[PDB]
Amino acid sequence: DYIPEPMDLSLVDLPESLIQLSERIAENVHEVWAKARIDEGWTYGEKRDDIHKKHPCLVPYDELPEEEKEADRNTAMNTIKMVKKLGFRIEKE
Amino acid sequence: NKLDYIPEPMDLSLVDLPESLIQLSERIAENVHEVWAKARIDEGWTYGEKRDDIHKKHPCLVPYDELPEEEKEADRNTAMNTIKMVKKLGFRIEKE
Repeated sequence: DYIPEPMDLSLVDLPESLIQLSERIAENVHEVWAKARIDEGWTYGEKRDDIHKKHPCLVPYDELPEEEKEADRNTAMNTIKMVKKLGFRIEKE
Repeated sequence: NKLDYIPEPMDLSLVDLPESLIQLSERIAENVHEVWAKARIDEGWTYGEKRDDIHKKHPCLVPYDELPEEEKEADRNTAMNTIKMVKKLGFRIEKE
């Protein structure tokens, strides 16, 4: 049934000062996520396992494969781009 | 080996976003879902009632509006916590 049709955001221009911060944003979004899982019993596991509550990404953000770091930064940049697209101004103070 | 991983996220509890932006968190989180979904489908993941990594079956591979509301809340929060961090790092966010 399901064909996802995301919004085209490729022509949204964010401030360069903000894009240089992708890493920092992505890291904190990662740490929040980690705290939630740790506080529900999740621990590190070489392979992801829902029943024994393991997960290979329950590591410090810098210890993540850059694959996943890339994913995180792009999630954040797309999140912020939707915001500019919805009629909001983003400017450095 | 007993240095272990203590997450310590930034304290965003005092960051105030514009209300009209919070009112839109559903729309933002939906489009993040459309992107994650389109990504997974393009590498063969499909829907299944329970999650399985061997056949690439995931229960959230559904239209956003049909997600269980616990998942929707998660999404809205990631999105508002993402842009709170943008405010905290010293960027102004106003409606146009």
